[PDB]
Amino acid sequence: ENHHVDYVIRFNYGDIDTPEAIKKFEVLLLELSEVGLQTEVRQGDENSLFVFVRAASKKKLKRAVYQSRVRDWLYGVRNTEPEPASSAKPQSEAERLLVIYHLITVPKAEGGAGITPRHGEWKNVDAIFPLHDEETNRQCMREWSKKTFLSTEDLDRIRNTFGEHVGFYFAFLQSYFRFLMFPAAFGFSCWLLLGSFSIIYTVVNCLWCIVFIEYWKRQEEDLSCRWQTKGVSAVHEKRAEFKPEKEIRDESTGEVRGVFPATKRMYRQLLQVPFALLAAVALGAIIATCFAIEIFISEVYNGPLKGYLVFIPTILVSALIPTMSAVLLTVATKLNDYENYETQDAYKVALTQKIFVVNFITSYLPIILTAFVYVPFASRIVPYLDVFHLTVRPFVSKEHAIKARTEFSINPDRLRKQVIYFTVTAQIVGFALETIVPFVKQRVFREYKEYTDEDEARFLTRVRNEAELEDYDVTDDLREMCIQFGYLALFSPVWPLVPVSFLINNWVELRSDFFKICVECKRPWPQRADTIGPWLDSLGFLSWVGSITSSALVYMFSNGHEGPNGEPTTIRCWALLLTIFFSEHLYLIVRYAVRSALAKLEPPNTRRERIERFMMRKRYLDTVLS
Ligand SMILES: [Ca+2]
Ligand SMILES: [Ca+2]
Repeated sequence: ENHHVDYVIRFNYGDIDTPEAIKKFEVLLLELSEVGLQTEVRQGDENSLFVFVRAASKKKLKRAVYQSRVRDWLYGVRNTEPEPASSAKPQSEAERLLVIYHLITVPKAEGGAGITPRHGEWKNVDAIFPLHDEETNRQCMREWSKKTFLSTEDLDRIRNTFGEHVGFYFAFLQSYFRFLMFPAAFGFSCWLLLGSFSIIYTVVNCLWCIVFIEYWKRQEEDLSCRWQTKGVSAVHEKRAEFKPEKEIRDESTGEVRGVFPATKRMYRQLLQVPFALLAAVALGAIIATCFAIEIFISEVYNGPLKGYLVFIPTILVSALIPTMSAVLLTVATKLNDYENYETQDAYKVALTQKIFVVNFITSYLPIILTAFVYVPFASRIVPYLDVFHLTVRPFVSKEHAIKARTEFSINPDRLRKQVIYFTVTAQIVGFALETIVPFVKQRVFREYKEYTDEDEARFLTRVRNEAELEDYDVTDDLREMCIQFGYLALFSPVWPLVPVSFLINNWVELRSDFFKICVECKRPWPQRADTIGPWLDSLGFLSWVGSITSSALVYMFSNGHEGPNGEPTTIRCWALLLTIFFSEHLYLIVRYAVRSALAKLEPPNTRRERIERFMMRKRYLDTVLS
C-alpha cells in the first residue's frame, strides 16, 4: 500500500539554478546509494523532486539493524546482548524506520549519509519523512474511540508505529487522564457540598498533584526500561550546526569528537536570566496594560457602545501576545544557537526551557492579575485608570468619554469567570483551532490546487498530499497538557469543577491528538525518548507554585467569592505570609515523604533490567574469563 517506501526525501530545486541543482542531486543519490539504500525519483511538486528511499537489500537492512542494536548495547541503552546479524529483523516498523533515518542522516564518518535537511551542504533537501500506514491508523482510531482507557498493548502499538517520543506523550496523557478521575470526583463533590475556596479541596488537590508527579516519574523509569530506551541520551543524535573549538580523537572509539568547553557554554547560558526578565517585562506589560484597559472599559466607563468597546482589549491581547511571543521565540532561538549544544535533544530541551517562561507568563498572568491585584487592590487603582479614557476616545466624543463614570463595585464574578474561561472555553476553542481549522485549511488548500505513471498516479498524488501536511512536534502537545496541569495546580480552588473539565477534555485529547498526528501531519520519524523531558520539571515547579497560590487564595477568599472586595484592609499580611509559609513547607515535606516512599518500590521492568545487567555480566564471566 505504501509501495515498500521507507522515506521520501523532498529535494527543492526552485530557488537554485539547473547545473547546481543537478550536481547536488547527483551527490544526494550517490550518498544514498553508498549507504546501502535504493532510490526512485519522481516529481514531487512543481519545484521539487521526490526521492523515494528503501533498504536496497534485506541483508543490508539486517546488518544495519544489528549495528544499531550493537551501538545501543555498547552504550548501555540495552542490557541483553544483541542477537546475531542473521536474526536481525526489525522488531517493529518504528525500528526499521529509525535505522533507515539514521542511515540517511548521521554523518559520513558515523557510518551514514550526511544528509542534513536545511543545512549547509543540504539546503535543497527540504524534508525527510516516512509514509503513514492509513489502514493501521484508521483501525486504531475506530478502536480506541470506543473505549475508556487505552491498553498497554494500544500504547505499545503507538510506540511501535511512531516511536518512543510520541509513545511517551500518549502514555503520559493516559496516566494523567486516569489520575484525573480522583480530582474530578473529589472536586465535583466539593463543588456540590462545600463550594469554592475549600481548605479540604486545596489540601487534597496539592496531595494529588504530588502523588501524580511522583508516580509519573516512577512510571517513566519503568516505561523506558520496558521500551529499551533507558539511558538513550548516551546515543543522542548530534546536530550538524554544532561548532566545535578543537577536534580530539578519543582512544575508546577511533574517531574525532569535536570538543567544546562546558564552562564556556555556561557563561553563554548566563544570558538566559536577561532573556527571562525581558520576556517577563514585555509580556507582562502587554498583559497588564490590556487588563487595565479591560477593567476601565468594562467597569469604570459608562458611556455608549459598551460591547464594541469591551471587545477592544481582548482583540489587542489576541493580536499582541502572539506577535510578542514570536519575537521572543526569535530571540530565544538566537540565544539557543549562541549556546552551542552538541546534540539535537539538548538544543530542543534548552529551547523548550526558554519558551516555558513565555508559556507560564501568557498562560497564568491574567488569572494572577485578577486574583492578587484586582481583588485586593483596584479600589485604590481605578482612580489611576482615568488616563485610559483615550482608548474609548476615537469612538465617542470627548464629553461622552468623560461623563461615563460609575461606582466601581468590584465584580465578585470576575475571577471565577476567568478561571471558567481558561479551563473550559479555552479548552473547547483550542480543540477547534488545533484539530478542526488545520484540517479544513488543508482540505481547502488541496481542492484549490487540485481544481485550479498511470498505475502509480494515486500513490504519487497521496504522497504529494502527505508532503503538504504539518510537521508534528510532540513538544506542543506536552506543553498544552503541562499548562493545563498548571491551571489545575494553581487555580482549582476558585472553581472545583476544573478537574472534571480536564478529565473530559483529556479523554477527547488522546483521540483528537492521535487523529491530528495520523491525518493532519506528516508521519514523524520514530524518534526515541526515555522521558517527556523538561516537562516533568515544569510539572514539579507548577505544583510547587500551586501550593503557594492555592493557599493564598484559600486565605484571601475565606469569607466567600468576594474576599477582600477591592480593599486590602481585610487581608492581614502576616497571616497571608504565614499561611503561605506553612502550606509550602507542608507541601515540600509531604512531597519528600511521597518521593522517598515511591523510591522503595522498584517497578518490574526496572528490576528486570538490573537483573539482566547482572545476568549479562554472568554470561560474559562464564564464557570468557572462565
Ligand atoms: Ca486540545
Ligand atoms: Ca494537543
